[PDB]
Amino acid sequence: HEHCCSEEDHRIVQKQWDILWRDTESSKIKIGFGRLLLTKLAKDIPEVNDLFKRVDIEHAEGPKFSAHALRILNGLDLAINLLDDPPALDAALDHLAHQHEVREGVQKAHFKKFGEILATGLPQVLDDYDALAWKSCLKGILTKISSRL
Amino acid sequence: HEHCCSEEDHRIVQKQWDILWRDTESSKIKIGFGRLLLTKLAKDIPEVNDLFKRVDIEHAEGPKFSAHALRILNGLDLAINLLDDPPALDAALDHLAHQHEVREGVQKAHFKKFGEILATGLPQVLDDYDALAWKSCLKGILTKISSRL
Amino acid sequence: DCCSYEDRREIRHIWDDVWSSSFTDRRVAIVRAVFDDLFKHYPTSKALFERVKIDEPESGEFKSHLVRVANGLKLLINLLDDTLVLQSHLGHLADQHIQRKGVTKEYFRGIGEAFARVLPQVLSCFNVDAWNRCFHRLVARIAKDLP
Amino acid sequence: DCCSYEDRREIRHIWDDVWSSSFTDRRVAIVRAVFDDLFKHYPTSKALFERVKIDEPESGEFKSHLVRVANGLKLLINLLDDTLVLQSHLGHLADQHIQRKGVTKEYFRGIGEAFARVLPQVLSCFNVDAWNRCFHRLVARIAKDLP
Amino acid sequence: DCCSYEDRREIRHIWDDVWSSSFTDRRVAIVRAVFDDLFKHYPTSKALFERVKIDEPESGEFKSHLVRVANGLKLLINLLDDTLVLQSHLGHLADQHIQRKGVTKEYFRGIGEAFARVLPQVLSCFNVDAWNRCFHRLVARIAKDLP
Amino acid sequence: RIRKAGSLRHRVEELEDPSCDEHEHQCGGDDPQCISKLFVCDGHNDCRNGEDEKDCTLPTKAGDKFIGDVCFDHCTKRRPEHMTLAFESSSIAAFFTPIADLHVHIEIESETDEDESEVSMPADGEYSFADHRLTIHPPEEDGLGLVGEFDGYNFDRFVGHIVHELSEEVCAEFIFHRKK
Amino acid sequence: KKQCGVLEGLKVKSEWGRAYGSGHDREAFSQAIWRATFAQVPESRSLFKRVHGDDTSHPAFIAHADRVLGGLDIAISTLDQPATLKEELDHLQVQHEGRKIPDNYFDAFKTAILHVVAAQLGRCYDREAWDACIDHIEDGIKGHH
Amino acid sequence: ECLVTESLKVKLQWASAFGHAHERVAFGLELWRDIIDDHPEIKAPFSRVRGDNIYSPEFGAHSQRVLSGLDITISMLDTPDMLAAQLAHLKVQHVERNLKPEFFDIFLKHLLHVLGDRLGTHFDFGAWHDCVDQIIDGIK
Amino acid sequence: ECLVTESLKVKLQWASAFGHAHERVAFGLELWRDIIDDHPEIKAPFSRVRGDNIYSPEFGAHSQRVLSGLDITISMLDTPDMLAAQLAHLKVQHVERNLKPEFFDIFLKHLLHVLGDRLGTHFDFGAWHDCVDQIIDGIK
Amino acid sequence: ECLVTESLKVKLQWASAFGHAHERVAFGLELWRDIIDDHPEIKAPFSRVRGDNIYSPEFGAHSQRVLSGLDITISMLDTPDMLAAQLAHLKVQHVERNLKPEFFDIFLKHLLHVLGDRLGTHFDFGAWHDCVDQIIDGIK
Amino acid sequence: DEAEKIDPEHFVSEIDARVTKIEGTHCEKRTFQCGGNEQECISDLLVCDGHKDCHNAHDEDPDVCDTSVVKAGNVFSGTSTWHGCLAREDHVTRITITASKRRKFFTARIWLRALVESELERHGENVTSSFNAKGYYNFASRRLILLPTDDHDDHLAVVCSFNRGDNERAECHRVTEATLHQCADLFVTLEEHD
Amino acid sequence: TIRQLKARISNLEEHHCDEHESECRGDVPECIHDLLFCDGEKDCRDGSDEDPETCSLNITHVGSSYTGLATWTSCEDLNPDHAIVTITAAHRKSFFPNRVWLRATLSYELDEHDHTVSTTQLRGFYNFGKRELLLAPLKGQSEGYGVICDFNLGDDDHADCKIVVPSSLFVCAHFNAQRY
Repeated sequence: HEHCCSEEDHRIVQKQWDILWRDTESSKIKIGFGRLLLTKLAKDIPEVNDLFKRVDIEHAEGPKFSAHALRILNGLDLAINLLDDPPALDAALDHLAHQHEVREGVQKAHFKKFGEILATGLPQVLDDYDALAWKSCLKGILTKISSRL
Repeated sequence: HEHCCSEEDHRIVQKQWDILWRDTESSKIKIGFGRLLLTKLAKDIPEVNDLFKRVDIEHAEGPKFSAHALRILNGLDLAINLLDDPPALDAALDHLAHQHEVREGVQKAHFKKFGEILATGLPQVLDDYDALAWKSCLKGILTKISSRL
Repeated sequence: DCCSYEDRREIRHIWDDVWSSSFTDRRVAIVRAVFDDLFKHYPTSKALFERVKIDEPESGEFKSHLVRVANGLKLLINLLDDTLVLQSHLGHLADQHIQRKGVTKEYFRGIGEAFARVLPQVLSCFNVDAWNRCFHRLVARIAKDLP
Repeated sequence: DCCSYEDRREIRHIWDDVWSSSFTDRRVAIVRAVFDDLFKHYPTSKALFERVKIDEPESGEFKSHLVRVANGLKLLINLLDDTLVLQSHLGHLADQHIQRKGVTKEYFRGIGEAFARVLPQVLSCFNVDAWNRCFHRLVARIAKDLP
Repeated sequence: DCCSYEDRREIRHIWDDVWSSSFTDRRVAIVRAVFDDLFKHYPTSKALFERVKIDEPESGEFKSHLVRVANGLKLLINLLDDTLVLQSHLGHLADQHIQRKGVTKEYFRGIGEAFARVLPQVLSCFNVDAWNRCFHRLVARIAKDLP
Repeated sequence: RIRKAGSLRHRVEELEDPSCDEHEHQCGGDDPQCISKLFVCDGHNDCRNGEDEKDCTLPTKAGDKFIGDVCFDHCTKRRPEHMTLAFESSSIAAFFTPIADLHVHIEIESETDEDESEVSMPADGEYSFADHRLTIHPPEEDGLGLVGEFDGYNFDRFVGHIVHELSEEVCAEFIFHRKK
Repeated sequence: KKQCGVLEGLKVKSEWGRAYGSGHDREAFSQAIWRATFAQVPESRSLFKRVHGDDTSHPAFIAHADRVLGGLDIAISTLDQPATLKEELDHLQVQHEGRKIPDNYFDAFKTAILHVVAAQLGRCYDREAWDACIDHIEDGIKGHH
Repeated sequence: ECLVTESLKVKLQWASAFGHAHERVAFGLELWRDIIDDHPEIKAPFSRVRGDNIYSPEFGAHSQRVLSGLDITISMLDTPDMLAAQLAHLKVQHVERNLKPEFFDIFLKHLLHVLGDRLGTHFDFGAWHDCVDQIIDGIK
Repeated sequence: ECLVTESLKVKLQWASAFGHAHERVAFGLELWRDIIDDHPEIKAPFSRVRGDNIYSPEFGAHSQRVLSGLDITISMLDTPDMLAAQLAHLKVQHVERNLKPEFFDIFLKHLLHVLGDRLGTHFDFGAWHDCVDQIIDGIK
Repeated sequence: ECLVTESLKVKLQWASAFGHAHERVAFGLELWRDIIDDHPEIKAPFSRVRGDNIYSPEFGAHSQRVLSGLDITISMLDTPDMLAAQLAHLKVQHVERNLKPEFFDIFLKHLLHVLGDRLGTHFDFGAWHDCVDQIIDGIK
Repeated sequence: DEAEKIDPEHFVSEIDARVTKIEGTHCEKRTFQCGGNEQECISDLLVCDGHKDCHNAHDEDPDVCDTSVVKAGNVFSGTSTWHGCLAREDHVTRITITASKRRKFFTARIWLRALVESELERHGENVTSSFNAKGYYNFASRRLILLPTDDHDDHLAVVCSFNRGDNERAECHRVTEATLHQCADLFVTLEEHD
Repeated sequence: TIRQLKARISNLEEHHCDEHESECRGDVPECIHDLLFCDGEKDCRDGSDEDPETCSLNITHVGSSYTGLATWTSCEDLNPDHAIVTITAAHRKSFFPNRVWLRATLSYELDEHDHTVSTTQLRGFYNFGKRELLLAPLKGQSEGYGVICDFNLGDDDHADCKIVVPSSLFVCAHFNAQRY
């Protein structure tokens, strides 16, 4: 209810997250942004580089990774776009939990960090950003995704 | 006759006189303003000081007078607020005439002066002032109040 | 006397019908026609304008004058919504006539009659009374100073 | 936890009822009434304000203080819509209290209780909870710096 | 003859679909695809752009060129509502091509055909005729000095 | 009496910022509910009410001829007095109620300066269920198309706007009457 | 009940500002109040026989009404600051002393005011507060301390 | 002198720009403010008409009187016989007093700047410069 | 000092002009921008609050803090005991640091320029100049 | 250099600010006016394109041509291979001819001032300064 | 039997009201518009004296004053679509008037208590959230305001307006007191008593 | 009853025409200039005119009276009083589909008290296109007052009258009227 992620709250997030996909070259953006986001993660926590090894994170611009950049960044999209349908969003995220559960090496502390990074990044590409609303929602998402251990 | 003192005329006065009571501390204003108005009267015509002696005009800030400051200033309010109901306003003013008739010492020349003072004062507190409209109305009021003397 | 805001509005419109032409031709003929009525009634005043060459009607030295008079009136009317300023320029307009030796309080009451006889002929729907009322208030203050 | 946008709106209004008038008078009496409740409960803190002369309630050297406190709070609330700036000034507000030797993390939790007891008396329709929530978020960040 | 206003509006819109985002990527591929059709038909012209290194398609020295061309067209279209200015820059645009030794009146009629074959493929709802009409008026004047 | 009253209801349904969307369809009625125009007539029921399935009759028949009287033609050079609209064929997909596809011949009797010209341009088009709005995709390369929105039964009379299909700019209005 | 003192005053003083209003709202506000008063104690109409109390809509009375609220204004507006209030109350005290004025009517008139004010302010209005202050003001006029 | 069209153009644009009633005082004010901020040396001769406080009624009056005269000259322009006369008349009211000639060059600079805002891109700078100039020199 | 009316007038106009919430930040920003463009020498002491980038939150915060104090002073002024105290309090926060005296004369120039835009022709320049001035001197 | 974000930010804001059709001419005009009033020395080289009357079509055309190029550079900007090329191309169109160095520093000053108005407080001064600067030097 | 179901005289009335609903106020708010004869504005409280506000009087005529239609004790149901201040999915609300005091007469104002229920799903089966409310009905306002009593839930206040143009039907919104925002839209209809 | 609804409703949306053009009554929208009525003959193609709703008796009919409560911006110190503009005579001939050119009287109470009442005679016409009744003082009064009443609810009965000053046509007072 109050605790979790308000209608207005996400209605906001959703609106602000859309400022991004106004131009058809979403790929170039999603990639570049997701690329940077993951990079800046491996920067602060290297034990990550080995996890993303499978997707050739070594080559940031390498298609292998660029594709990945999308998948993840695009997953975040899914999460955000289902914010207005808790049961669905729930299911959608639970599924993401399982996709991370079987990937050993990935620990909670990783998400906590990725969250802080994401929160410092968004406001750099979006002129209109409501830190409070976002933090509220991103938390709920990141948590439910890593919930499965 | 009619045309002088018009619906539009007073509709204006009324509107402009309201710019004053926007904030709840009307007392502080009405007092200060009325205080000044009466003071500046005694300044130009001293035989007045003796009339307002009864209300301790000697102590401008003295409650005795401050109260008075209100009563008068507040009476002017009544006058203005009844401008849109001639019969009522009439009665309301006639009554004021009698309240001044039994106060010997008060002569017409006093009002004429008070009028000039009031006309020079209002425009100092009201950014939007229509001298023509006001003079027209203030005249009708001041006159009817002193006519009986 | 006082006048009424509605009346001002009435005039602020009535004028827009006489003024209205952009430039000089019209306003000239009207202001002229006004004076011609002033002179036909108070011939004396005529002499007062030798400075502008009234003996040469089409002079231009005089036409320009007529315009200045017209425009001076225009300026007044177009000030009726800004009271305080009107009240000042109205004074300034007096002083400009007090220093003009030979200008009586009468000549003014005379030019007032003038308009009241001319205007009703140059345009229809002229509220002679409304005009008269506000014109008097204007004249009184102009004239009054001189005495 | 966090602050909802609705709650912010609630406060952005609740405040407009305490602040409202241009006058010091009101805000003063309120902020004062708040401190009087802080001192009646955590009397130790009283001493901290000898610099502003609390021993002279009507001093003016002190009244002005009260106002600064009030206004400092006002500034906070009136920043709730600009997060990023609030987050910074909120820090700056901490530093101004960390360098004030003698200010405990407790005294803050104490002034918080103060408002929650005062405000509900100076105005009706006070969402004590909503206030409490966002006030804590504000205090937490202020205080924390100190220890 | 002069171009119909409706048609201009048609184009002022049709263009907004090809120009599109502020991105180079898109506009590039289109303007390129346009030239490739000019060269496949009037191969002679190819040589004219050695200055910008057409031998290096992905050069960038060339890509930038393509863009300038694109933008130059954009500037034209986005001027169709300010006639007088268009008429001037349209001239200036001619002079920039007259001093370019080797540019025929033909090559232009050729690039005109180019768009009319490309555009209808990059976007739907293309009023080929309307485009053709106003594009010719633009080209004619650009040549126009030159020959 | 029914239609006459229902007709009145419509006039009202038109007033106001509308319950449903332009796109969306208002089920009714006692309790509102908004569903997509695409959305009815799925064959699943949207409506408690059951609107998506009770409106027994398809507005769109077949074979009908409609005569349009011009009244505002920026659009053509000749401006014609009239404009006949003959419906050749009409078929609904077995799965889709919502949209019925049409094939129409737009006939025209103009007088040219020189001679007299006659025309019978053929064009495809559909009729949407809820909208009662038939869109006749432009016969022409030019992409002048017709868009008539019904009252529907009442009246088979429909205002026909000629527009630039892409723009949806209106530039010609004709009142079309069903020829019996 | 609520204590009287500073705050409850500020509240009433403020709310009164909104309820009183001006122009016609006023000419009515008063109208409504008196109608409510007389409806409660028709007996009291006899006191305002001098100012056409028989017809609440007669200019004479309209004036009277608008004139009465006037004082009430001064009262409330001054009221919370003691210095001034003191004066207004004292002033009233005089206009009343010499007469005896039974507490039954004042009661009704208060009720009237309260009901109308409540009708005028809609939602933001503290009853106890007004009751307390209108009382303090009335006491100052009956001067049965 | 100026071209018969180059005048009508100004006579016309002046209309839209200047305006009526209050719209004018606003114009006058905006004008003089920009002028005085650029060259505070002017607050000097405007001492009689409270030039220190341009928002004052005293100055406001003045402001208007000025623009009015400008109106005359402009509507004067169109017909040469009246303009030539009017201009000559203005020159006299000035020559006597001493002024600095450059002040007018300043006044003009702004009058154009302002009309620029009011009229937009349609503003026929050429016409005005050529035309209002002819009114300034005459006075000076 | 002020007059009693000359204050209320400012106290009142300040209300409309300054505004509430965001409307303020906008004001502050507009103000400081005009100030810094006129005298870039100021970007110096504002080094602590990123004065190079006035759009930054760091400076934005500052901007607000400033205006707020100005609000206080303006509110203060009517009641003398509080003003005299408040002013004295401000003098201290300034005396210690070295500053340019003329900076304030600048600040004032713009604060009026801005309020001028916000308030329009109603803006009582007189009242403000006479009144805000008194606030600057005490500080300085 | 610049940052990839610091570009996208400008690329984006340029969009809203510049605008489309007439909205642009208005921008260009407003820009050049402010520039020429500040440094009339520029009316010199703009002699070919009637720089005396910026409202003229001749100049108007120019104005646009300019902004357009600025659009290109900005649009080039993000992707290095195109920018490096575009910039080099601009350098040539300039080197040949005399221009002052400082003129561009001026142009930039205003371009930012104007975008400031258009975009408001959101205007990312930092991003622009860092980014448009790079465009000026190269051509320069 | 079929004939009793379609009253024409009823249907026509639906259209009248339906249309009258389309046909703003000239008057100022919380003012009362008189009848055909003149055209005047009257302040609300004053106009519903309970005694005739005006000469004519608009009020006095029996058609408006008529208690019965107005009278509470009705149950109103309908769907409450949320902006989602509340966590929970859309659903139905059921406002039912518990009690209603006035004077004996007493037209203007009707004080009343009522029961507000919703039928929403928790984890597990269908539940029903009921809270008790107190409030009033404003004859003139054509408004029914229901605030929560002292409940720990303190579920937010409902507000309904008349002019549907049916009497039966009303347009409601859930709102907070303090905020006095609109959290949700709710269109109710009186359920048949039988 | 239904008839009265369709009416009340119909009287109240725009019409295409810019001023002093009116549409032909019938099926076609088409707009013709107000003036051309009458040829005597059908100006219109449609001949919508010839239809009774245009040539009607009642419409033209003289001695229709409209009243409402006049609330004077200007004059009336007192409490807004009853205004009554009633038609005293209006020219027909025989054929004449069209608008009368007419004479009426404007009466408004001095007071309730006084029990007196001003009655000025007027002259003027009725604009078909405008739906507007325009009357002015007949003469010779030199101050007489006049009145403008707009039809266009679409209704008959109801009009938006405003007492003006026959000079400038400036609104002295306004009163929403009904018939009687």
